[PDB]
Amino acid sequence: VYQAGTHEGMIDFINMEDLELAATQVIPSGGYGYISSGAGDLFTYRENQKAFNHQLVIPHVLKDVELPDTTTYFSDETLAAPIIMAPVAAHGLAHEQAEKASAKGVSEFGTIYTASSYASCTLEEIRAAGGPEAPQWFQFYMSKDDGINLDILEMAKRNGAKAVVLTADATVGGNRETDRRNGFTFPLPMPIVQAYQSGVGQTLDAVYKSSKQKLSPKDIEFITTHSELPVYVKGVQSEDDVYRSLDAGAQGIWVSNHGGRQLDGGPASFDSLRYVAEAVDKRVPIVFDSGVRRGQHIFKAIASGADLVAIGRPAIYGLSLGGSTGIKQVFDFFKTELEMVMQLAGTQTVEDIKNAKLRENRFM
Amino acid sequence: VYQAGTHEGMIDFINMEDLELAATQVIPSGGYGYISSGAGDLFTYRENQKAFNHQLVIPHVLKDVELPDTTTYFSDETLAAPIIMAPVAAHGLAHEQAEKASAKGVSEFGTIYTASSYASCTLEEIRAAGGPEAPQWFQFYMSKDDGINLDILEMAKRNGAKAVVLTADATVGGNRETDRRNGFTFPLPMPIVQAYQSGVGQTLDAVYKSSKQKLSPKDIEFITTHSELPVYVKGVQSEDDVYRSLDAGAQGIWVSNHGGRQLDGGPASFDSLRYVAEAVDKRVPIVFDSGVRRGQHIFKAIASGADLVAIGRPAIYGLSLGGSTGIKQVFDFFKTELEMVMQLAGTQTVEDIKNAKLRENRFM
Amino acid sequence: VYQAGTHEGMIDFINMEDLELAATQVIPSGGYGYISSGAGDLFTYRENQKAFNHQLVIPHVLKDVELPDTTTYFSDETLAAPIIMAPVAAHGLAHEQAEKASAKGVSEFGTIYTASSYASCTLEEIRAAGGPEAPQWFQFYMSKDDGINLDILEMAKRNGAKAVVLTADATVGGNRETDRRNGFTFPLPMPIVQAYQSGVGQTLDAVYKSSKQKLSPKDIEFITTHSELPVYVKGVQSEDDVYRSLDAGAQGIWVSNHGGRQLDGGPASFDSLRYVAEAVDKRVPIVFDSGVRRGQHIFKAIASGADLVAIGRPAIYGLSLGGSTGIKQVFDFFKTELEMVMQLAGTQTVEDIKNAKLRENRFM
Amino acid sequence: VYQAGTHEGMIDFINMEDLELAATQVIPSGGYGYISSGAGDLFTYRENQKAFNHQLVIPHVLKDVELPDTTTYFSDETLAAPIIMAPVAAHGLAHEQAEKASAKGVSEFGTIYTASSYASCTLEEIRAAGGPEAPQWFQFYMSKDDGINLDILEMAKRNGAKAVVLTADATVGGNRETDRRNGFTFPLPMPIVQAYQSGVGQTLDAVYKSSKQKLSPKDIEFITTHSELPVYVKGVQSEDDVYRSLDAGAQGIWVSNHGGRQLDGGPASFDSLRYVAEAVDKRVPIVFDSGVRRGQHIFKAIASGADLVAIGRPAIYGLSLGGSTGIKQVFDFFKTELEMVMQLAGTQTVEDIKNAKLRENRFM
Ligand SMILES: Cc1cc2c(cc1C)N(C[C@H](O)[C@H](O)[C@H](O)COP(=O)(O)O)c1[nH]c(=O)[nH]c(=O)c1N2
Ligand SMILES: Cc1cc2c(cc1C)N(C[C@H](O)[C@H](O)[C@H](O)COP(=O)(O)O)c1[nH]c(=O)[nH]c(=O)c1N2
Ligand SMILES: Cc1cc2c(cc1C)N(C[C@H](O)[C@H](O)[C@H](O)COP(=O)(O)O)c1[nH]c(=O)[nH]c(=O)c1N2
Ligand SMILES: Cc1cc2c(cc1C)N(C[C@H](O)[C@H](O)[C@H](O)COP(=O)(O)O)c1[nH]c(=O)[nH]c(=O)c1N2
Repeated sequence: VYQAGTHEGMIDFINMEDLELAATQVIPSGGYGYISSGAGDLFTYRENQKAFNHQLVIPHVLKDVELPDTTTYFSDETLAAPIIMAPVAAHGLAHEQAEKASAKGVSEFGTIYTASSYASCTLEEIRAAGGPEAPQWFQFYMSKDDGINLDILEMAKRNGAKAVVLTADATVGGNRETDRRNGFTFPLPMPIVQAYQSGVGQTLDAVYKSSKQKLSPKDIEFITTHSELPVYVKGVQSEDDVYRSLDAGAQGIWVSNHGGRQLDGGPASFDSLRYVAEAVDKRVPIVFDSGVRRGQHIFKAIASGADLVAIGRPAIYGLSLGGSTGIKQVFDFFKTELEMVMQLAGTQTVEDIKNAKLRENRFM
Repeated sequence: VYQAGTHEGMIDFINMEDLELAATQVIPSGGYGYISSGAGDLFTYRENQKAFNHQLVIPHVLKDVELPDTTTYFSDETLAAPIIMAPVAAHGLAHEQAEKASAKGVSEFGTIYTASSYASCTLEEIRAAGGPEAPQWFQFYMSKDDGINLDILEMAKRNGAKAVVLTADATVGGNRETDRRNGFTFPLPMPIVQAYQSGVGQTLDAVYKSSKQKLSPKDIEFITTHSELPVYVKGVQSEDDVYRSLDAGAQGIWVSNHGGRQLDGGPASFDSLRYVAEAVDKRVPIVFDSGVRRGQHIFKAIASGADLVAIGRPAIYGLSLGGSTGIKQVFDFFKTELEMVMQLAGTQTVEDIKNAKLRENRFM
Repeated sequence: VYQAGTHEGMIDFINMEDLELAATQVIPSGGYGYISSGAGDLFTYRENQKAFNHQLVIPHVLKDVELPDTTTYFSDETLAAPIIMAPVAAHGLAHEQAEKASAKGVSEFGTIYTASSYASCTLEEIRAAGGPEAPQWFQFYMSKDDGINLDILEMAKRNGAKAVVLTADATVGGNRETDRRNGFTFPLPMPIVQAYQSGVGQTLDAVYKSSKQKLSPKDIEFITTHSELPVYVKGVQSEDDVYRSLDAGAQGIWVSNHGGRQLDGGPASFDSLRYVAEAVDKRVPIVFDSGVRRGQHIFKAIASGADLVAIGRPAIYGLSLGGSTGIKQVFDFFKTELEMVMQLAGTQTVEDIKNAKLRENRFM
Repeated sequence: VYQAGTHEGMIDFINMEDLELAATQVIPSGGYGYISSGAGDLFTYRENQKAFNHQLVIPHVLKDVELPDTTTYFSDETLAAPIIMAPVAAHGLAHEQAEKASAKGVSEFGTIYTASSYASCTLEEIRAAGGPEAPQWFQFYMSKDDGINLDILEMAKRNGAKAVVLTADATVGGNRETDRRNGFTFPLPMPIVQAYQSGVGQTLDAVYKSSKQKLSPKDIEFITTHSELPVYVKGVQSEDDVYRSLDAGAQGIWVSNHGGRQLDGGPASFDSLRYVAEAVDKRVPIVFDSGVRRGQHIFKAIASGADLVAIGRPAIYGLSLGGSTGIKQVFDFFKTELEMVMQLAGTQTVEDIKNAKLRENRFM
């Protein structure tokens, strides 16, 4: 039987590196491999974290700043910080309480929770665990069947999703050789997608191949027609992808390379953010992820055109060790680091971060 | 007595790195040294594989792609994938069945087999092993004697060669210090070139020095006059070399640095491909090799102007461990990776790969 | 009880690297951690020392130079070399005689001593130890209370400070994870700031947070109004910061990133010096620090627009091992290396260093 | 008593790296330290060998080349190859037969021998050992005394020196910390400079400081007036140094950084060669050294504007292990590698090397 973390309470860590190492003591080796590794030779995965020092934050002086405020007004939401939970499959790999513990902790921190289509809990359980006022978005892995897609969108609406995130960069799985070496299969059901995917004993290759490969702009139009929720396209890393998305009626862009898990030999997401921000030209909101481990990474992404930054692996490691308490402590780590960076950079508010000018590193 | 691999059947590997390591268990150390190493301080050899991340593949989204097709129409041939067997000497160093096993396996995969002038089998055996419908090209190490050169061209014609590949970048051998340390000599005859080279007990320095050093455009004209087969010049890495080749009547260009085995301190072949593709301007087909270990490398070469990509060492390691079955499994590894890359890049067909735009890596 | 170094006399070292290692034998581990480490992942701290080879010194020939003279005329001062003591807190962490030993040694070398607001001695003791003719500057960590700030400025005047250095890049402490791992607290009082900070048993986070966070140009105007001493702004790394400082009446600019102790992910100070020197355009003097370990680093900073170069950690390591004798030996190491560099570069005097042209390193 | 190598005969090596290691078995540790190491943190010393791959040699094809000829016509000399012996002090540190063995071996190879002012033999012994037809140049470390300088120039003339090489980049010694750690002193006299320097028991700092520091263009004019031999200025790495040298009547330029032994933090000599070749514009001959370990390095230097390439440490390691036979084997190693590079690059003669175009490495 697969046994994940069970602790609910405060965890001891300094940074996200010793947290990642500590989680190896509570997550079974196959599950830890699935969470921790990446595609191919890991060039793109390693570049994600390195890329934040391609651009340098200037520690300005005499900026008349104290008690910097991370409070973020986004649509009709008031977030504690411009930091949100990325959609991550199967939280039962990390903690017995799974998405109930992660939705509760992210609700208590006070920010957006993005639910995965491949969750180990129902969306009804995720909504119940966060509470009725918790801001929640729905990440969509589409079926090949449009009847099933209508049913999943009506289900997202019933559960008060405020946006639909169409993940478009995992039409098939990457060459994840750690999962191959481990013979990884999912241990739990995937109730949200149960009409097309059973989860238990399935390879990640089989799971992604059960979803829709032939995604196109018509899929954005389908979601608009049948849900009337704003659509974010996730995995956007070029101008061409921005224009395809906006022309089809997308109301948000989510810059990502899937945490280096997909196409090895592609760019770091932070480098792609420059190209995407120029193409979007503030027409719609931008979410950014992949490689974020420090407050300075969040600051640099927002200065470079992101409106929100999403957290993946670090949140899952905190969940494994401390449940709702532990995942909230990870969000608090990022908020506390962002407050330090804001004071030393000279930015009183999140809007001031957007107006900061980074220096390109000519000696990387 | 020199004893190579003898197994015929399925081999267990994840990627080309663990395959290269596994082959050390079946190839005698001197033969393994000859296959695996490179010239001088190994700068050029190491740069070949690194250079593929000088250019970054964009994982596009909403591209309306599924079941990408690697089928390649080349002249009157239908290939399984745009992936061919490079000319590699003396397959008897790797497997007892030598070029019979490699020609059979490449025929069964369904692509072009390039026979080496320094083969351990006759071209008659290579044609018989592939079958009459197998696409085969003849790689020519020319004699100093034009009578011998006429005889070798008539022999290539009798065996249904569809092209002659004039290898022009090995007029002498490189400074291969692993072969020097090992006291390497060839253990088998070289029947195709037996009129000028006996093979058995000969150093690689002596073998290359027995062939023609003073290659010139007149040699292309000689091959056209006496065979009426299309001539590819192999080792082309600059505009000057393209113009010298085309002005002399070459009908193909093969971009290579001989797998880093020749002039240490020269460029990586993938970097040279940009210069050669601009000079050729689609006037003749381009074959590309040197350093290819992943589907993403094949995709990037084709996006950068290659029509076909040739495989060297990885195919020989598969041959050593599994014979015809093992070499076909290596071609299947590259085809399966290329299908994954095509889906995630958004390319339905091989012609779509040619139209993909890579992003230059400013932070290598 | 905290026990620091006690030796007064000559120390044995080759360079600043073996000196840093030797100091681990006499400084208690918590104090050594506080002195030696830096913020976050240590990118900025490591880049400081690497950055000196971003620009290359040309060893000119036939320059008609011998017995190069480091004598520096600065205001009405005559310095032995263009090399000064940086403000560093709590010298009692390094040596029992603390700032008495460091002020005496720097006075005997014959250069400017910058006293820290967080000193373990009174400014009266620092003035008494240096003697009445010793050039001393006062580094100011301001109170939130303007009455306390007036008292501290009157105290600096009574002790013959010739400049006030407003440190503006430590409004809060950086994420110094070595100090967190060690549970570091200060062992000694901070008498200069005793009206707002007690020092003993306090975290570095608490100490910086007791000083003023909301520094602005109004603070420069306050210091001018109440002391009539020239004001240097310390931590300046951009054109915007130069203009804010000069517009508010600053009479000096001190280029620094606080030895990599503050905002990780920011630039190396030597790289920032180019931007600051262009903005200042010789309107006021420039002091430079962060990463200086060799005479060639001092030469390059002066050629790039610095008038004076400040020494931090290396001086503290020398103090720990040899007291006044040991700190003077560190200044002598830098002067002797600078004389070697001046001879080989072809610069007779310090003004000749300013006119030297470095070559940018295109292959870093 | 200092005991150096004594063997006269053939030595076993593959490349200059295993030769450098083998010499540790026959050269006493202090002498080996003096020969092998460099200044400061060894940035410049390490960059010298790395810098050859800043520019890439194109292996051209169909160039109509065989049996490439390294024969070099230089003034009225006929050299075996465009490869000469650099001036290196005190060959008695390496072999008992000292400069007698090195002059004989370089004469038998058939190239220019540059005698050091700090030789362990007289120039009469060096001339006698090479024979009357051996091309020999005299490297001059000048006295502060012009009477002594006239005597040394008349001595060079009597011994048939064909050029005077004024070494201008060692007016003082670099910070050679291996020699400091070892307490190195010279074990033998320096007869050529005996009027001002005794050699025995002297530090390298004392030896360089006994020679002239205040070198200027007047020193070139002095040498022309009193010897009527062509003057080469050694250590030239910039346009300013070329113009100072030529304006003062220099008839040759020797590009060098003294093998990384002098000013750490300066450029690699191969990178400086581009700047110097553009300034010289073929007005006088150029000699190049520092970091040469491969035939490809010699080829690249000549393609980049050198007329001759000088060898230092590798020749001394060969001398230590095999005397005259061993030093000739090192010159033969470089000639044999240069012949391989010429064949693969497509250059029939040394003048053809000068016309080769390298590709700048954009991904170093
Ligand atoms: C274990 C695991 C599982 C998933 C993911 C990631 C990881 C680590 N990601 C990608 C995710 O949304 C995000 O892009 C990355 O996690 C960001 O990189 P970092 O983990 O922060 O480095 C992902 N994305 C998505 O849209 N749906 C999913 O179900 C999952 N599943
Ligand atoms: C053992 C071995 C032997 C040979 C070669 C290579 C190797 C590894 N190569 C070069 C070959 O065609 C090709 O250019 C490289 O193998 C490509 O680099 P990779 O091996 O794929 O990295 C080669 N080329 C050629 O034209 N004729 C030959 O006989 C040989 N022999
Ligand atoms: C232990 C310690 C303590 C302090 C400092 C540094 C160090 C190492 N620094 C920063 C200092 O003035 C200077 O900018 C750096 O020391 C320069 O970098 P290097 O130490 O030379 O590499 C510092 N700066 C300041 O203005 N007031 C202070 O009290 C201190 N305290
Ligand atoms: C042991 C030793 C001793 C000397 C030198 C070098 C070495 C290694 N060099 C510098 C020499 O001429 C040359 O510039 C370098 O040796 C070139 O670098 P490589 O040794 O080839 O890497 C040197 N140069 C010079 O003009 N007169 C000298 O007496 C000496 N002495």
